[PDB]
Amino acid sequence: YALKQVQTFGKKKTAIAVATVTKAAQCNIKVNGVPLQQILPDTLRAKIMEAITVVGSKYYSRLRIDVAVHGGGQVSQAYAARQAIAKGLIAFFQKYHNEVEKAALKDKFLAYDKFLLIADPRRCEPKKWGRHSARTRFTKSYR
Amino acid sequence: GKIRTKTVKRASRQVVEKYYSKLNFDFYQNKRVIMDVTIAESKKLKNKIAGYTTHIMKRLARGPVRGISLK
Amino acid sequence: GQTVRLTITSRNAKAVESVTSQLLTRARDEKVTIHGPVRLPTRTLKITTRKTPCGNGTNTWDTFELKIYKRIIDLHAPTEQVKKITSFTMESGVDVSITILD
Amino acid sequence: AQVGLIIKVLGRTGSRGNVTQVRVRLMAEAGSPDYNRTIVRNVKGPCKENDMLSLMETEREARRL
Amino acid sequence: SSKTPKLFNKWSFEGLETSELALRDHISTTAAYVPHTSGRWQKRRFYKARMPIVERLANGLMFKGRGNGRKLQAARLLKHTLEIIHLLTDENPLQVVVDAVSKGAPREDSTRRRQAVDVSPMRRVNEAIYQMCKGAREAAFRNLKSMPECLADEIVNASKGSSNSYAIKKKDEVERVAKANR
Amino acid sequence: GPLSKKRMIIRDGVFYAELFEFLKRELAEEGFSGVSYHVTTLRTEIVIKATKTREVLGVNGRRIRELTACIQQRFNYKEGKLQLYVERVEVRGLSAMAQVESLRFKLLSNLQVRRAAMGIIRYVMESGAKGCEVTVGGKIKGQRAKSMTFRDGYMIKSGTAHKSFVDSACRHCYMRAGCIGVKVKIMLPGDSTGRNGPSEPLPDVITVIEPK
Amino acid sequence: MSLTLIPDHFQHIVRLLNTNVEGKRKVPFALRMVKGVGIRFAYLVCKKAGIDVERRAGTLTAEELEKIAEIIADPAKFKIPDWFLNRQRDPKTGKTEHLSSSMVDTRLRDDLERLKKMRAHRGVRHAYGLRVRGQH
Amino acid sequence: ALQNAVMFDKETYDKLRSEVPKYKLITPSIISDRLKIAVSIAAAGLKQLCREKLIRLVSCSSKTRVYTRIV
Amino acid sequence: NKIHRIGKRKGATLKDVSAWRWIKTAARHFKQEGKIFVPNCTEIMKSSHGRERAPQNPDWYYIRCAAVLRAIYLRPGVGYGGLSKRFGNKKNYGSRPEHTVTSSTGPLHWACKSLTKLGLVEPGAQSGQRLTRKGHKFADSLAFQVQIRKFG
RNA sequence: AUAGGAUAGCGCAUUCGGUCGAAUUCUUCUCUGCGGGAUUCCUUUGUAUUUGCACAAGGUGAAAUUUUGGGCAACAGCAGGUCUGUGAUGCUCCUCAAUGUUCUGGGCGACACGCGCACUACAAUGUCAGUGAGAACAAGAAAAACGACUCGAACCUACUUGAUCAAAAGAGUGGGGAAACCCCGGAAUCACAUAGACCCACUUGGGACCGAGGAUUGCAAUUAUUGGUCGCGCAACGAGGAAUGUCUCGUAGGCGCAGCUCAUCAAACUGUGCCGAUUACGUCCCU
Ligand SMILES: [K+]
Ligand SMILES: [K+]
Ligand SMILES: [Mg+2]
Ligand SMILES: [Mg+2]
Ligand SMILES: [Mg+2]
Ligand SMILES: [Mg+2]
Ligand SMILES: [Mg+2]
Ligand SMILES: [Mg+2]
Ligand SMILES: [Mg+2]
Ligand SMILES: [Mg+2]
Ligand SMILES: [Mg+2]
Ligand code: NA
Ligand code: NA
Repeated sequence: YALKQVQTFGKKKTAIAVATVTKAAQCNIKVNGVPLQQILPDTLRAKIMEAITVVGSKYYSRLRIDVAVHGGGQVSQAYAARQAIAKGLIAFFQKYHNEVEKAALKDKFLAYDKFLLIADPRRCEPKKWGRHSARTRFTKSYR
Repeated sequence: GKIRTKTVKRASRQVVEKYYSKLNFDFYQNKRVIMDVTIAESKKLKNKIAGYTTHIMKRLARGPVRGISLK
Repeated sequence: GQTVRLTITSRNAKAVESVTSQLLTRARDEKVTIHGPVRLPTRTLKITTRKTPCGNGTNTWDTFELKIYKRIIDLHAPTEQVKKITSFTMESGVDVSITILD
Repeated sequence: AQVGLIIKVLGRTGSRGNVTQVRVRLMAEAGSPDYNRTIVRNVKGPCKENDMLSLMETEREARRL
Repeated sequence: SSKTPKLFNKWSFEGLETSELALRDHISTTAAYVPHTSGRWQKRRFYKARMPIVERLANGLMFKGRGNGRKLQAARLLKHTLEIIHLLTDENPLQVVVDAVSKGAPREDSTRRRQAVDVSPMRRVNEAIYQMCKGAREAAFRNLKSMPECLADEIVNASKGSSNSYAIKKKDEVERVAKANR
Repeated sequence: GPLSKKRMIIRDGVFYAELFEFLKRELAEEGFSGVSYHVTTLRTEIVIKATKTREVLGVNGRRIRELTACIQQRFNYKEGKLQLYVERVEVRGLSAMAQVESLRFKLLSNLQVRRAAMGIIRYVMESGAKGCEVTVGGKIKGQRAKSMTFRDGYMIKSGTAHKSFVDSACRHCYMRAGCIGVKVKIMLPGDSTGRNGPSEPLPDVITVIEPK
Repeated sequence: MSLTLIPDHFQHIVRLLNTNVEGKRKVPFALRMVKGVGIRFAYLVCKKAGIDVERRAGTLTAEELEKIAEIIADPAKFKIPDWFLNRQRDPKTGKTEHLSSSMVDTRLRDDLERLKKMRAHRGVRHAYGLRVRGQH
Repeated sequence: ALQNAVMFDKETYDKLRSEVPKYKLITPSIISDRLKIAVSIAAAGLKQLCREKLIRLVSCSSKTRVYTRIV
Repeated sequence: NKIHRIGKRKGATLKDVSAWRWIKTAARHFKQEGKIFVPNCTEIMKSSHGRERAPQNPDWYYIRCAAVLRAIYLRPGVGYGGLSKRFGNKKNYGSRPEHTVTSSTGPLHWACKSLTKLGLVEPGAQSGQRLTRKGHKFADSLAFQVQIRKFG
């Protein structure tokens, strides 16, 4: 019938995760083509699972979500992926549901963790000359 | 610290004197008004002037202000 | 159908934008099909060197940067028409290259 | 281990400023001899108003300096 | 369908309260699934007191050069430690950890001669985590016991007030010295 | 192949830097004030800015054709592929390169440093500059070297805006005792025309438009 | 980790190629205690002898020790390639061989004496107790 | 210092079969320090007991194994 | 149950199961069938010169063949150099700092040749290696068997 | 499952960047020239308050105080450094068996030792062996010369062979002037319920020293140029006295990668991204 598709994104450091949310026959969420229960380590699996458990799986009833994450490392990608999933649910309800249930979902997401919907603005601080890093100066000797 | 420099304060006083009728207590409308009656290569200064201009407007409602004539 | 690509390259941002806008306006005057202009990624040539001529003092460095701005405009027009569009005075430091896409 | 509530922070005493001086209201039961008794104490570590302390000895009072 | 988070999907945060009245506002019992949160907890002065207590334990497990920045590793060590704590005590590991934190730091300290001062609740939580992690790290250095075993034994002994705990032994010595500096 | 764009830009910059150095040394006594080149398919057109355009050209353009021969032979330009033009600077007193050459010429003629430096400042400030700052250093009086600066009007030193509003140039003077350095800075008057002045308002100047 | 009861013939030290080999270790890491045999060579020796590397030394019988010594003495006989041996081309004899036990020390002393007799630079550096590679 | 055997004998293996069960907490390090055996042959054997379901596996990992007695 | 299909899901494909579990099941299948060609050099060579010791697993070549088979499934057109970046490690240089070194392309060349002999992979048109139709069927069928917990 | 836990799904089931398919539709992600956006803006039964200038918490918000990090940075100076950057330069020295210039060979690297910086470690928050998932800054080839007749080759890299048997190699076939090839840039810190080996020992820690083989760069490798292989490991080192360096958030620390020097060679520097804390958010005790 109608497609009923929504595309969102989430960011964490240099990682960019793009989630495509589609009405389908059954719920099916994959990150880079990998099912949720096949994501390792279990610590990062639980972090991505937070986008579903804090609102309940009832709102992901018939949603097929495909998340493509590029850039960053394993932890940064996991945070970008969970944010993309959470924003994908909110944008789907924004487009195909009324405001009361969308606001309820958004309030629950923000109550649990701010960065489920709002990207973390932190980035690597540039290195400066005369320093080994952003702030670590060269060792000074006197005698 | 957020001390307004004399350049910001002087421009704010000039704006208030010349365009008192066009200003109110809202920063955003005052910022829009100032961007039309001011030439300045810095948007940071114009934002600061708008902030101090609406501050002077609040003070003027609460009695007189030194440095403002409104003759 | 012949597709011709115009590549505008310079290290001055204002000059490359002025040339691109002039080419775009002239191309629309001859009502030819336009694809773009595409703002390709700008490359920064970076050279970092010591400030002192000798080796004395705190090891301070100068980071010199050169930015290159490139634009591509694809035209569906004959070579005679694309020559007419190109036929105008460009700013100094702007390189415009004409190539026929395969 | 009497529990006391910090009602105000007087200032950062000491040469290095690590120790801070606060006014502590004892959190005693109603009708207790220590009910609403306030003393001045020196506190190590980050402390804020409305924090709670575990006083080992309530007789000692910190110098006002 | 949303349910309360359980740490590693096994341990419940329901009814998790510290016995100490002074430390009630500085030990966080907020429910979480794993001790991993990319939060900016050091932005404000007392913001880290709202960080979940288990995550603060994990942050204390990545200390030396070989340990710095290994937070998934610390989470794995905590996952094993909580299982060992549960077996040792037949109790909720979260409650045992909270009890250990509530007793791992001295209530009174001596500072610069030296004179006795009281310790703020924030420092008490900070020192208890720091001392327990330090004691476990030194106990497991050149020992057959694994790190989860040493950390579990430290936390169990601290939760009971036992003198076998490194943190309690440090606490008793500091409070004794502070008493003599009154 | 065909060199990459990075290599082409580097090559064009190196060509300009060498061209500027050659003309700076060749036209030192003609008030050389700058050079710009425009490249087409037909030819490369180079425009030289100088104060004394008559001496840059010569009789029937003998000097300008000699300079063309120099550039053509060094850079292997073909016949008819290179052209030189000479244009005068509208205001000489607003050009730091022209004034620093004038100061060097006056110093080489045994003129006192105070006299020559103040003469430059008076000429520059008469030209409409917001400010002028010339400095002369090295063996001015005797064996010991000292630096003396002469300034008038406005001058901005910090930020990045002084790269646009301030025109600078430094030359070496070869005297009997040794080497003397002369540096001239001119605070260009912000003029709505871009020839002499950045045409932008000063970065920290705020103007309130008078109501109708 | 074998879950095997300790044999009645278990030896805490096994003598192999005039070397006291610790029987507490796994076979490949007990063979590396023989001079001339490393971790890589010992794994090859155990492979050619049919002994799995999960056994503990000291459980090796006399027959297994003899087979190990035969392989170490003449690795090329048991199809170990030449590129895997110590002396691929002896500078005096010209034959590819593998040195083990006291032969490593003896051949090293002969190499130093040979370089010293020529008065070559590397030999003279050895004579003065100095680093012979680049170093400083 | 410590002398941990790298192979079981009759006595240690029998103690492994009988007394290592009915331990509230079971770990190869704990068994190694009680039976005076190497941790490698303690981690093995504990696996054998778990295979025969004389003990239960509580927390499993690539490096860390935690067991407990069967109720 | 543990192996019951989740609602409307039926069958299985690669990337739907544990990568290691699929690789070990494929390696067991390769060893059990016995038709795969194993070079004699695998008994003495190391996987890469960046490694310090021998691969320490008697069936390491079968595991490597399964791993490269899965890698070719994921990225069609890969070559020996592309596979070398996958199986590289960090080399210990002693007192010098460590650096990343790609794996030796010898074993990767052997592994692809063994798979080509089995008919699972073929030289992709315009460079690289690719999975045959038989190879794709083999990977998916084994993925389903892993999900059913059949193994070998 | 060899013993197999926990972890979402319960009108249309998923997958295939070689399926080296074909067409419509688009900009969510990417690229970017000019803009917008944040300023003490709003609030306070706060502080301080004649006022004013302001401050502190909390809102709003991507961002809440010089947003964050840099660049620039006055006037006076220093007998600071550079005559080893220049066809910058005064005086002076040498100037035809030369202090000019070139060529050959040595040296700048020498080692009882002292000192500053860095790298690697002392191990089980580990070492090996395997497998998984996975970045960002960046670099890449040549002439008024050589061959053909404007083009080719130099530089980088992919694929394949070498390969019916080690690495490192060696060879072909393409591609790339660099958002086009490399490249879907498979970095390793990391992860693994891998049912893997080791088990507290100078030990499978450490990898310094040294021996033989072979390859490569170069006109030339001896004083090992640099990789690769097998040996040596029995060389100390089991956490380091007095003293002392740097650092407040994507920071310290840890981890690599690129550029740069470069025919060959990084424990250096200049950048880049990845994993990511403890503590304080105070004072004038020391400097
Ligand atoms: K001064
Ligand atoms: K070696
Ligand atoms: Mg200024
Ligand atoms: Mg400034
Ligand atoms: Mg790998
Ligand atoms: Mg190491
Ligand atoms: Mg090393
Ligand atoms: Mg390192
Ligand atoms: Mg030297
Ligand atoms: Mg080692
Ligand atoms: Mg250097
Ligand atoms: Na340990
Ligand atoms: Na001189």
